[PDB]
Amino acid sequence: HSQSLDRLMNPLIDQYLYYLSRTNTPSGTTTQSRLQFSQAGASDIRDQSRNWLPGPCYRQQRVSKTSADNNNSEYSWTGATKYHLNGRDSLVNPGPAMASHKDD
Amino acid sequence: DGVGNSSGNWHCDSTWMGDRVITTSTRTWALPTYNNHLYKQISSQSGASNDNHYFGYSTPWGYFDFNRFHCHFSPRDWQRLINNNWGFRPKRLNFKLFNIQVKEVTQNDGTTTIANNLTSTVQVFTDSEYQLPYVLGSAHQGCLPPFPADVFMVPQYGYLTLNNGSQAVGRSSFYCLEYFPSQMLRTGNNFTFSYTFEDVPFHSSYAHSQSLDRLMNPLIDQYLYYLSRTNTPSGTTTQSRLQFSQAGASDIRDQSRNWLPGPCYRQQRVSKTSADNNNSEYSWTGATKYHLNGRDSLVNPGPAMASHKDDEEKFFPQSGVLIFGKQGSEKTNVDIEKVMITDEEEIRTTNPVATEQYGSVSTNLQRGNRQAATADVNTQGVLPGMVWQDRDVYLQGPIWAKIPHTDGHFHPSPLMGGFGLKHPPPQILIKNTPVPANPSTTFSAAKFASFITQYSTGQVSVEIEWELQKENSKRWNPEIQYTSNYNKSVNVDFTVDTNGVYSEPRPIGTRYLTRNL
Amino acid sequence: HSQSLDRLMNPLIDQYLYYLSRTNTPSGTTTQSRLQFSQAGASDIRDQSRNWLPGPCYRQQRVSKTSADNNNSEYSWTGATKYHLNGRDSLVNPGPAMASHKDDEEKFFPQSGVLIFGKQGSEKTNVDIEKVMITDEEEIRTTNPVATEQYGSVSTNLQRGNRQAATADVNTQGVLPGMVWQDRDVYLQGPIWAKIPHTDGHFHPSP
Amino acid sequence: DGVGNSSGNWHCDSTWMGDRVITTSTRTWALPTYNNHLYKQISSQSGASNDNHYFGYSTPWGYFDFNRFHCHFSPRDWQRLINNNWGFRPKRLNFKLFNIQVKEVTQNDGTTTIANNLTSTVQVFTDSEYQLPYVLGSAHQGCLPPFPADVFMVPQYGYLTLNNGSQAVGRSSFYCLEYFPSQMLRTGNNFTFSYTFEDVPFHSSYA
Amino acid sequence: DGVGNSSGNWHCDSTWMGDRVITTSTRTWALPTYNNHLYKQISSQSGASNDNHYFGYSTPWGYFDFNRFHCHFSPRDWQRLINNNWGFRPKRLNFKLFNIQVKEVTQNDGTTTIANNLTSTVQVFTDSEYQLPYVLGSAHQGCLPPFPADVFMVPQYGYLTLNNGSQAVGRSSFYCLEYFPSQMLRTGNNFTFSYTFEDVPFHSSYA
Repeated sequence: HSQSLDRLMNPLIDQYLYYLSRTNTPSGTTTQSRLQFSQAGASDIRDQSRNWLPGPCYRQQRVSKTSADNNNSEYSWTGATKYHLNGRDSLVNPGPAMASHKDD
Repeated sequence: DGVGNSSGNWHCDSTWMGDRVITTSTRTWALPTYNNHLYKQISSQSGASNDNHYFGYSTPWGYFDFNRFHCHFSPRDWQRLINNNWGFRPKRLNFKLFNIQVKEVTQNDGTTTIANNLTSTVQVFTDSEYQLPYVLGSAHQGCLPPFPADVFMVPQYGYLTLNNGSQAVGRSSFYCLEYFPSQMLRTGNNFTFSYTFEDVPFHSSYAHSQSLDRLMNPLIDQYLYYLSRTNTPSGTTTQSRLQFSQAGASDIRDQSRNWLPGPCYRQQRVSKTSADNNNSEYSWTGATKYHLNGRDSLVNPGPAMASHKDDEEKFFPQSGVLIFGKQGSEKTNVDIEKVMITDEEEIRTTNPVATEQYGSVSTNLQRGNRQAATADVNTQGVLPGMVWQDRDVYLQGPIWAKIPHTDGHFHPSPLMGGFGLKHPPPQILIKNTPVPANPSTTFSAAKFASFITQYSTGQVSVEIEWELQKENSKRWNPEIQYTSNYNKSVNVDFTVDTNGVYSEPRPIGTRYLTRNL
Repeated sequence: HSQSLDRLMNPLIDQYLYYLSRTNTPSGTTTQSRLQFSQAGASDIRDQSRNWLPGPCYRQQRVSKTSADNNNSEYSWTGATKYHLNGRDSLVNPGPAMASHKDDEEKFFPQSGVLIFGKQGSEKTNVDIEKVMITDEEEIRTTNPVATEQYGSVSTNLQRGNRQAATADVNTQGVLPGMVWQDRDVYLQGPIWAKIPHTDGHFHPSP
Repeated sequence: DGVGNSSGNWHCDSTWMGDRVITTSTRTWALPTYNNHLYKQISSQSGASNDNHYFGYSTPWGYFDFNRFHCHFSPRDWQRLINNNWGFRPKRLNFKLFNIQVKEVTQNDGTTTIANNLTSTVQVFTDSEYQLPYVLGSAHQGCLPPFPADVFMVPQYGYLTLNNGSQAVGRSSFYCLEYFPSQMLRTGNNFTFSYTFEDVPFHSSYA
Repeated sequence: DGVGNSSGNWHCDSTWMGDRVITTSTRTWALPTYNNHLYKQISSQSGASNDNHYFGYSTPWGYFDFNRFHCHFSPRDWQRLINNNWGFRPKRLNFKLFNIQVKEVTQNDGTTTIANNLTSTVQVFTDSEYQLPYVLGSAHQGCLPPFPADVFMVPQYGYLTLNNGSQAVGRSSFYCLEYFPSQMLRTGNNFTFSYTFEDVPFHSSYA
């Protein structure tokens, strides 16, 4: 995909929907709670209204290819992601389709 | 197709003829020159959050959008829709552009002069094969106005692409829009296309008169047992004896049931009364958010959950509700009086409340010395046996959204409400053809940077046919319906004021009739 | 099912895929971290690559038929698995179709994850376990989780050279792609049908 | 239907052919922009009598009215009508709009300049199903002139609604007139409709 | 063929349908007056190298050239061409000129004013019998731009002839281009011709 799920809109146009942008306001020096609302554009891009949300997960432990970043312990079964079926534990391998890492 | 000959008429009507309603609109538009005829790489600034980095392109092209229900329905036509129908969906649309006038505008040192330019064209195409990025269905400004006498400005088309911060990726696609076949229109020429909506379900425009837990006969017991007691007072030692009971109307909370409520994803709870809210900055730290490629995006509005429970109407969630602005509301940091917070209280029957847990599950295995401990479920996926309602649609909310072309999707209803369409109504892109100024009398291989300043105007018609779903209730008592109040006021609702400014006072949802589960 | 979901392969042939089998190696006496990979056969059978994973769960408290193993407290509502709808709590009964117990452990029904039928001439309130007929979902141990145990475990942090890998067990698990499961058994004195509620959305409308 | 082509001729005549008379008129009109294209809530001022309180709306729309007898009869044609007939009534009418010229007017700091705008339209519809408030028949100014050489100004359309003083009632109806189908007319285009009067009695034109 | 009527549409596309690809481009051009409508003898200056002496003529005529591969192929269409084909060659072309606007420009002492001139023509011919000197195929600037949104300027036509230094030879041919039949085009008129490429070999697009 040449587009990510969160970046699926026109950056140039705002939305007509509001989101709760602030919770408190500095009324002098007491900082009372006043709910404030904003429309989201390209500047506040992380908090727009969206129609969809990402697929399911089932968290895995993270292992490095560089051997110095890995933890010096036996975690290949104790730190393993596993399911429990009729009283025995089976390694989830490879499991549901998730991304192996993020950017950079 | 001449200069002094009209190329189309004003069609702005709504006809109800049974199981169908056709809604026709007509608006006047104005299209300026965007980017001074240039394509420009746009991105976020270098000093910005990682969540807010973007990369994309702005085009000289404008686009027509009519993805709001007030673009096609008047408030009286919306009231006919919602008090008489258990459901509705779109069937087909018809689009027209006509009476196009390209005005040339000359700034000569004191006074703007505007003249006609009869031999100038306007390029129009539709992206009917879905090979441009689809920016519609993202709740943007610049649609057709709610009121037919208003003239609107055509918004500039732009798309985002892949980014690594504010930079580009090798998989980032650039799209030239003059690489499509477009129809060139002078005055006298017109544009028209038709579109057939795919088989979409009816939008459920009813509430439920029964909740999911109250779906049985109160008068008859069940033949099934449940574990009702764990210990018995055998003298004074209170030994453990498992005891079982049949559940009736007295023990109504613990009956055997076939179904269970739809999925949740908990939101923080915010009060409309400002004194009940917490005095801290929690609008991003206390926010419900998802994590995608290392950046956090606000879940807004998310999966369709109830905004509050009974007798507790002053609590919307935080970002689990469409928040519409009132007329004349500025874009940043407005108080709650300037906005119209919607409500999902009709789906309390099948959906969980957005600010509460799903339920509780056990976390250990109890023994003679270990006790039973339960943890509450704040995020609940999809189980077999779940039934739920989608988000309500509003008169100023979106109509459709494009389903993203992916390998997998579960229940492709748009989370902002509306009709999920694999093939939505196509993008209608529009652009003034560049008319250059006088070139130099010697040849220059450089491209033209000097153009005659001009804009276009004209009329636009959208005619959507909607399929209705009539109600067949055998309900005795009268139903809740959307009504106007008869109490006098300085201004009639959904009406211009003394300055000619049209305003919509409240969001009108579509769920007023009832239906049994 | 005569096969369980984890035992769905040829024991005689290895897989061509690797899995992370070891994390550290004894390089002398310092025990440095070196990631090591193996192919899984019948000897390391718990950690093969699999195409599917078990159906959804929603954990129940575990109750014994033998009255001496149960906890001496009132947990029939406080330790109960329940959902919360319009501000009131309703008992999840029997809920999604899960196995009532695992192997060699038949004296444990869950708590309210099982249809409990009454014997003939049983009064309606507060009867002992001899007056009722507790059913059993032991045939769906092949694809469904046990109702009284966790689904599995997922990581909760990102381990580093000084942070270790910690896992939290999954007690409530929704629906993932790749799930397969069986529905609840029907009984001679159980219901035949139910009406699906007229709503906008429903997933897998089995009662 | 072109720029330099007339879309209608001057018909201003009266023909007496027995038990019928057909009266044809033609006038030149001028339509300005009303309310600067706005709908405006109008009402009485707060300091006013209770008899004089009103509530309504002004529209950008103009309206044509010909509800005066001098619009159709000359004084010599009226004299033929009244000295020879015991009664008269209308039977049918025919309406036309034609030779429409949209003039653009520019105020540049010293002098009004007026130019043609050839590609500009004018929206015309008839409310033939009587679902707008009917403001004709209230003896208002702005009809066709008695004399055919006079140029008249098209009056602004406005209606009153229910009021409680100068305020509004919940039953007050607002009418958008761009919510009707209208015919858009450039230069070259024309408008026409016909109408048949219902069976009305003869007006008793005798003593 | 009128003033307010388009004489052609924007075709800028590429269709791949087997052993053929059709590449269509559309550009906007601007043609000024060249030499102030004059034919001029041009030559090298008298102080110049012998290698650099030339003799020829400049014309008032502009010329259209599309003898660059980016005039017809986008970079994505060029990438489809080169990673999938051992060879390619042209078969036929189709040329169009349309939507022609002759703007009159008046310098009055402070400000350039530009107006339409509706009754003014533009002379277009093709030299399809190869009896003018062929200046294309010499890698000159002024072709169609690589990018479809760019507006280009039509280059001035000129040819060289025989010289003896900066002077002329008796065999030097002068060519008047108003001695050809040309098509005169106002606004509303358009120009079109077709051409069939001769049997040329495939360009070897392999290593």
